[PDB]
Amino acid sequence: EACMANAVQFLTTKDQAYWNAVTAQVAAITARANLGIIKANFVTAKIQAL
Amino acid sequence: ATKAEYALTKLKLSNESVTYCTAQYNLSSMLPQQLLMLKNQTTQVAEQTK
Repeated sequence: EACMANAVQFLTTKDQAYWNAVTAQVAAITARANLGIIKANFVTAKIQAL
Repeated sequence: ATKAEYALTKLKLSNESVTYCTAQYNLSSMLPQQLLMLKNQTTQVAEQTK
């Protein structure tokens, strides 16, 4: 019964953990791309003050 | 584009400055001279009436 109980728990969540990691990886790449926009906007803020 | 627009606003001060000097000259010189012109015309109308 112990093996059967864990088999259902493992199988259901086996794929959920993988795709959560994939989503985090994509967000990290997207955040890095948005970092360049922040640097560009930093110069824009300085110009707007003038 | 913001930097270019900043230069345009900065350069616009020159037009406002010369406009103030132009208006000041008109009040100090042109307007009093026109008043003398109108007074002489007023006298001429009476003479033509005579």
